[PDB]
Amino acid sequence: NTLDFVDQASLRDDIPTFSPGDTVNVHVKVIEGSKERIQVFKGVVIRRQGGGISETFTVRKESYGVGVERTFPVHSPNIDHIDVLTRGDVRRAKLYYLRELRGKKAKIKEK
Amino acid sequence: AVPKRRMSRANTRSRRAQWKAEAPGLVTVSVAGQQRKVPRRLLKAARLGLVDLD
Amino acid sequence: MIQQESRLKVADNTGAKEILCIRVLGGSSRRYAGIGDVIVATVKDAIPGGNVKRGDVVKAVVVRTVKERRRADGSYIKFDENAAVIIKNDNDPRGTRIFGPVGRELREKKFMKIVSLAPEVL
Amino acid sequence: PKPTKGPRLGGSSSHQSALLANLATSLFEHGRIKTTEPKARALRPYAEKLITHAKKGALHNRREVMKKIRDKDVVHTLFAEIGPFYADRNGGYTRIIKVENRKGDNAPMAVIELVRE
Amino acid sequence: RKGILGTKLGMTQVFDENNKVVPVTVVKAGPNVVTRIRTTERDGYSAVQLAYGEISPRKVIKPVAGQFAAAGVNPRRHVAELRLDDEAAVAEYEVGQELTAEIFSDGAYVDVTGTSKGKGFAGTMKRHGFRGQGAAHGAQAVHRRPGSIGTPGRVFKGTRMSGRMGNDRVTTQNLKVHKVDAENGVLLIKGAIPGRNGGLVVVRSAIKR
RNA sequence: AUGGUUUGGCACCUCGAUGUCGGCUCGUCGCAUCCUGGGGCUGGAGCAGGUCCCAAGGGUUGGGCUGUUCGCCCAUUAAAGCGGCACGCGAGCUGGGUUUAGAACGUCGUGAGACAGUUCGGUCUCUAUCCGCCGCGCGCGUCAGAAGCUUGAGGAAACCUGUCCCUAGUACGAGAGGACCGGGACGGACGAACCUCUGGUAUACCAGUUGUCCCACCAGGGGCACGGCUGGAUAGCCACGUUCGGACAGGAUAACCGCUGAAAGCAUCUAAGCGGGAAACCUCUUCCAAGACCAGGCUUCUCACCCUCUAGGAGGGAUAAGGCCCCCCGCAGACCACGGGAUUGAUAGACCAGACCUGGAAGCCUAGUAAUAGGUGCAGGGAACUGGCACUAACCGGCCGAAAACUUAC
Repeated sequence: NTLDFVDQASLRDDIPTFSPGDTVNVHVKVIEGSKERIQVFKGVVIRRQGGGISETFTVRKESYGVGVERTFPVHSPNIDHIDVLTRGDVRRAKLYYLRELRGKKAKIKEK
Repeated sequence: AVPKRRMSRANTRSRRAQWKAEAPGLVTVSVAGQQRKVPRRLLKAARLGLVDLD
Repeated sequence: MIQQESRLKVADNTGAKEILCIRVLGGSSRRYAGIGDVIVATVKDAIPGGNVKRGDVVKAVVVRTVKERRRADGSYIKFDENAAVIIKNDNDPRGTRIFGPVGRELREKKFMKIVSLAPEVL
Repeated sequence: PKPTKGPRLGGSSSHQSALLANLATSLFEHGRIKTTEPKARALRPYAEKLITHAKKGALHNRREVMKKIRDKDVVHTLFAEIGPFYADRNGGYTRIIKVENRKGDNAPMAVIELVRE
Repeated sequence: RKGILGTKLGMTQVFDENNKVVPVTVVKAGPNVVTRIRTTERDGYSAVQLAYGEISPRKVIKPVAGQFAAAGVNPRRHVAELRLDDEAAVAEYEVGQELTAEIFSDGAYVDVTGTSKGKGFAGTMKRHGFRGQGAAHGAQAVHRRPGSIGTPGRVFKGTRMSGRMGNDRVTTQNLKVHKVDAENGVLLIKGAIPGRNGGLVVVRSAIKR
């Protein structure tokens, strides 16, 4: 993977092990009129598209009656820390079917 | 569309001269002793006795 | 991506339930309206006792889009519906209450009142 | 292996699959077959990977081969001598020899055979 | 105007100090050796010729080997010329001098020149962005053809019709160099530079910025 | 007075056939300029206009109604220009209107029938010879044969614009209002390159599953049903994605503002002269370009061997540098061409490993009456991407391919 020597310099360690299906809360730093605060996004990891540095994962949450999906680069410095709450039991690598399920049907088994 | 006019002999011959065949190149090979010409594409097969030589 | 003849739910309490996009303001022959864009819209569905009426030509701002929208830091935000909030010429909501989350793009577009009124800004 | 860049061999993908499986069956049954040069060119990697499955001969590999070969005598030979014969050779189980063009349609012919050195 | 010959490696992702993402194309600005000086008194124009790439000495034909020997350097695969403006500018190069990646600095604006990818025989829809005709409402076998060609009954020259597309030298202007890695002789150029991976490119200081 | 863009008039042109309106697709030209650019007087305080000169570089929206052009309207916009070219464009498309045969209404006619009145329905043929144009080769030429790198005469492409922030709430103005000049950021539309991201596609990828047949049977699989149907899906191609672009600067100018002054003792931007002055022009940016017959330049390599006629020239043969064919291929490609490799080899395939996609293989064991679940086990399977590896194929090989001299000057 020829570009690996370039890649490893910016690669970020301390990243927890997690898979599609787990429920995580992502600590995302934001800018609100030129000051810092951490906004926590708690939801279900529905996908993870491996790319090394370009690895991305998607967290889906239900908030005030509307579903929201957020995609973050795995090694983004804009994420100060990821914490995994529970481990989910799923049979797929990408949980796109959850976009059509609400409440009782949208629950995930626990490992 | 249909040809509006009959081609003259010069134009017909000039275009017709491009429809031709090229001569394949031949290399020498020794099969059963006697030398004979074979295309270089078939050299290994001739050395293995896989092409009929009349 | 919202364009002409597209329908949006209303995230306000103005009595309008659903609007149809007429124009995307912001330059001639502009095509799509993302989060934070102002559109000219007509009310298709309304609450029977509300202040607005069907067929009113109003100005609205898009606060949610189904198509994911890239951000500066390489992250993406995607919602489950296209929603708009009816505004007046001074960029303030005509309603008094905003429903559902909104995007961060309303900050750089100077929709401070909508941002403050929203339940949560993503 | 690498799928064909151009149009398929038999005139459709399913026909090409059947063609390749039959050609591999005949190749393992006889040891050498004569066919058009594109057919041998497409046949090489396919037969080579079937032989690779046969080399590490387990039940799992046997079933992997059977889901393509469909002929049980050929599978038995492949897992009884062809596999063990190539035990200590790493790739290049087949060779292609170009032969004289066909008469009916001037199709380039080629002969594909297993190495026995 | 500085310049160097390089090779396109691929594109990747980096983050600057404001945490924004920068899509960067990696260019192997490998070592170049100056082979010839073009002077106004001799050639009529001032330019410098650079050699790049590594090639086996048994692959170069005799004329090329003779030229490299006359220069005094071992042969390289690729040769190209950099056109300067005046003798005062070309006085700073001399034959056998080696140019490496650090002639550029971080944040500099560069001009990358390469050969575009080949697209083959392309229709007007793809070659020229022609809008098509209707796919229904009675349109008969005209879903992609140009249409009209438009007194003298003559198709004027320059007709934007179908033909071969791609494979042309292309210059992209005002690209920013995000980082100059001196250890590997690699330039990290923000943006997309022409050509396929492994192709030859020329990196020059921007003429505009 | 212009024009033949409007109805005309003539009947010169065609009845052994010149498609009739709009619309779509694609243009090209004019300037009588809609925006952007430079101006001037203002019945111009500033803002904003009015009107007028220069200016054709680019741009000039999406819908409702109607077959429509036209037109009215709805939202915008910097603006929603006017025209020529068979009122451009049917061997490019449409057939809604008009313009055959069917039928009805109103009106006319005793009637057959009729109506530059209405209404519903109603076959749009063709394998491109030549010119033209877009691309691609073969031959020959450029005074020996070749090979690298190039100059460029000459052409082609591109040229759009808004909002906001500082200057400045100042100049002006009773106030309201509202600046010039100059810097910065973010946009819309258009164009190009690219595939890191997002998203699309995926007919030799992985998994689930219905009906049926087969592999003797169970298990495990396979063929067919749009790839049977579904869930995903790396590479390539792509846009809905990413990145970049329109410049800056110089020269000569238009309208115009001027300087220095004659004829014409003053005056006069003028007849001598000299300056400023625009998106137009020439350069500048990008690309093609020596078939540029004035067929260019800088270099580097080979730089020699026969035979025949008759020794004048020619013809033939064999070679060098080099090239081509055959061969292995390519993200190069209709073919051809182009590019790379050819055993002194990593060019392709295989093999090993990784990356990635899928998602927990088979067998066995355990639990359950069974459906089924757990362990062995980030398992098994696998294409394109990357690195190793001569195991297989690039082969004991053919064809092309190098010099009359003379004149003058030095």
